Formats: sequence, C-alpha cells, structure tokens
Amino acid sequence: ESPPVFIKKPVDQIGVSGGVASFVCQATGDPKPRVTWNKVNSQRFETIEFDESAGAVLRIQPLRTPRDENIYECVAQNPHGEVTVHAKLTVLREDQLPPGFPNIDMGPQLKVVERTRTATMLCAASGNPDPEITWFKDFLPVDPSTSNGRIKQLRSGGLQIESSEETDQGKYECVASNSAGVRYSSPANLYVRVR
Amino acid sequence: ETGCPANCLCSKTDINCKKPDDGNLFPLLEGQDSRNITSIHIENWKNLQTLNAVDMELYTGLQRLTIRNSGLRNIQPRAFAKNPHLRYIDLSGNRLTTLSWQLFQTLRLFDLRLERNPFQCSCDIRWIQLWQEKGEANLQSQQLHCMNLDTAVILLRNMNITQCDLPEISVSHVNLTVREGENAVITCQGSGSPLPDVDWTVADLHSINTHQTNNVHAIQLTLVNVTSEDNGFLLTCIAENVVGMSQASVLLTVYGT
Ligand SMILES: *[C@@H]1O[C@H](CO)[C@@H](O)[C@H](O)[C@H]1NC(C)=O
Ligand SMILES: *[C@@H]1O[C@H](CO)[C@@H](O)[C@H](O)[C@H]1NC(C)=O
Ligand SMILES: *[C@@H]1O[C@H](CO)[C@@H](O)[C@H](O)[C@H]1NC(C)=O
Repeated sequence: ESPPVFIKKPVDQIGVSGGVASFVCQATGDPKPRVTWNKVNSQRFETIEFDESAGAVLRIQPLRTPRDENIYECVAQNPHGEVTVHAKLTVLREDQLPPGFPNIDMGPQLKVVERTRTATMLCAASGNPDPEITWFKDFLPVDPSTSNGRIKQLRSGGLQIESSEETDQGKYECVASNSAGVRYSSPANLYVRVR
Repeated sequence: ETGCPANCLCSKTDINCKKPDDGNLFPLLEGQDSRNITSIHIENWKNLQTLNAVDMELYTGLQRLTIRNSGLRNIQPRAFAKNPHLRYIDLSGNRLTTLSWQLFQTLRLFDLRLERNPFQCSCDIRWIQLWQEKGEANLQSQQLHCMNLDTAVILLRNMNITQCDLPEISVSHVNLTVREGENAVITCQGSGSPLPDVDWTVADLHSINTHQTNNVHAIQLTLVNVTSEDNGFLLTCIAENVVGMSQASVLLTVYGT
C-alpha cells in the first residue's frame, strides 16, 4: 500500500495559435493510481490515456488565443490519497512570434518498413536558442528507455527504430522546443509490413 | 508477393476478408494501389477490437466500409477524416457500447448499420435516436437496443434522457460592414443541455483575429486591422455538444481604399 506520486509532472507550454500543445502527467502508487485532467466538452481538447489510466496526455488542437490560455490540472487518485499538479498554457498569435521561436525546417515523411528492418523518422528544426527535438507517437511521448535500447534519438534529431515490430506502426510527429515556445511538425505515419 | 493481406481476397477495387481470423491488426494492402480501393469488407474477426485513423488514412478513395460480426469495441476520434467519399458504413454485430456522431461529421452517409451491438443508454447516443426519427442514413429501418444501468434492455425508440437535446445558437449581428484598417467585434453564443462548445471556424480569414470567452457559452470574435481581401467572407460559428451541431453565420463587408 502506497499513495500516488507523479513520476511525470506536466510542463508549461507556449504554443502558436493554430498549432498544438500537450501536457503529460503520470502517477505511480499501490494500488495503481488513476489520473484525470480538469480546469465544457470539445473536439479541440482531447485526453489520451496510457499506462492503464495511470497516465494521461491533454492535447489541445487547433490552439485558439486568448480563450485557451489557462492553468490546467491533472489529479491522481487511489484509496490512500488524492493529489494534484498544475501547468500553464500561453498561446501566441502568428504576428506575435519572437524571432527565435522554433521552426520545423523539414518534418517527417510517410514511411514503410519491413518487420525486423531498421527505420528512421527524420526531423530538422531551427530557432534561438537552438531547439530541442522530442518525438510523439499516436499523441503520446516516445520513451526510448522502454523500447528498450531498440530505439534511439539521434544527434541530428531523427528517431531511429531498430528491429521493427508491429507496435512501432503509428502516427509520429516531432516537437521542437526552446525558451520561446513549442512547435509541432505535420504528422507522418510509419507502417510496418510483413516478413 | 501479391501485397494482398493474409486471409483476404483482393481485386483492384475491393478487399474481402470474411473467413474467421484471430488477428488483431487491421488488414493493410502493400503498394500505392490503396487510393483506388473503393470497397473493404471485414467479417468474423473476433479479436479486432479497435479501429485507428492510421488504418483508414491510406484508403482515400474508399466508399464502402463493412466491419461486421467481429470484436470491434471502439473507433478512434477522426478515424474517417481522410475517407471523404465514404457513404456506406456497416458496423453491425460488434461490441460497440457507444458511438459519437463526430466520427461522421465530414461524411455524407446514405447507409449506417448498427444492429446487434450492445449499446448502453446514455445522452452520448441521443443523436442516434434523433437520426432515426429524421430518417438519416437509413437508421429509421433498424431495430437497435440499449441497456440501462439497472440492466433493463429497451428499444432505442423508448429511450428517454432528460436535459439532453440539440444545441441552440445565435449571433449578435446579421451582417457586418467595416472600414479597411479598423476593428470590429461580434459575439456568438450557444445554449442547451449539455452545454455546447462554441467555435468561430474562421481560419481562412486574412485579417488578424482573436477569440475570447464571455448556462450559456459565448465567444467574442475580434477582428483587427481588417483588410479588403476579407470582403464578402462568411464568418461562421458552430455550436456542438454530444447530441449534435448548430451553425450560424455573419456576412463580412469591407469598404475603403
Ligand atoms: C488509380 O487510378 C488513377 C485514376 O483512375 C490512376 O491515375 C492510377 O494510375 C491508378 N493506379 C493503378 C495502380 O492502377
Ligand atoms: C421521461 O421521463 C422523464 C422523468 O424521468 C420526464 O422528464 C419526461 O416527461 C418523460 N417522457 C416520456 C416520453 O416518458
Ligand atoms: C495594418 O495592415 C496594413 C495593411 O497590410 C499594414 O501595412 C499596417 O502595417 C497595419 N497597420 C496597423 C495600424 O495595424
């Protein structure tokens, strides 16, 4: 028996009007905890659950300003306690973007790989400071450590998937972040074919 | 060697997988022949529980989808966003406990088959009752059932959810004229139970525009430094809940140099 602890705290997001923002929370505990997001029901606000409902992403798309600017709350619960963490959304207009706001120079493309073959999804971005690239698959952050060793994030920013398996199939997007804000590429699907 | 997926039959326009299959992945055709596929028929797939967008997106020419007497429990949001010609959908004989009209918002459906699914009676399927009554997509012909939380099973036509109807909508102005270079403000508001979401679907507007919130959900649209290129633009507002959708519009007129 043990109460809920967040092993993923959501982080503040500064997005662009028309774009995407995501907040991730995930909680551990015994019994396994259940998490939920909070603040009306909208297609533009989507909750994607994971880890048997002990994790959840709140994904907002397309972003609207100023109406979407808010503090969003993720609450985690089990029979030994209830706990909450917060995160802030700012949304800039296209005409308000500072000079070094992350830019996607070339995004991922549609790809088909044969099962067991290696596959690399490409992403290249620029901005100031130099932007940090992370990857999302089926609206979920990709975690290399659970792949495991099988999947690497390259220095160039590509996602390298060795020994392709059926669960590697899905919709990928790369996300470029820096102190100015966050920018999503267009999505690209990776298909895994037989043999 | 064929590209055709195991235990299906393929022609240049059709894919049929009707023999009992234990697999849980949706059948993917291998090749760029995908956009010319107009008909996909799946039946007796007891382990096919979910349908993802990624499975549907290659079949851009699809017109007819049958997933029948299989294990289908749910369909991801926007699964059919890239199948705009899809006008016939059969989901009968599956394990669907609920279904959202939003899956179908971009389609013009002639036939949607929902018989022999274990629906739970809730406000999330009020729309189905409504489509039945207004004769939409041949739902009027079908005998669907749903279950109450006390386990009583009823005909859908006897379902009686209170405080659960179509959203209403209004706008502050019938038309709007503005001088080039100036601002303008207008409001759209939705009402009803449950409370609708409200959006100005106005992305193709060239002028800078901001959306601010104000038992009624109201969004103010601010136009700033308006340009002549938006003259004659129809400013559209939409009001959505789980039951359905209402639309309202304001004609924009821009004069000056
Ligand atoms: C699919 O159909 C289109 C037009 O009908 C044509 O351009 C294309 O070559 C066809 N593809 C195949 C594989 O036959
Ligand atoms: C349905 O029952 C509710 C009370 O639970 C009531 O609001 C409504 O008048 C009833 N309508 C019908 C047709 O039974
Ligand atoms: C407004 O738009 C005009 C025309 O594009 C542009 O040249 C100008 O910089 C803007 N002026 C103001 C006051 O916003």
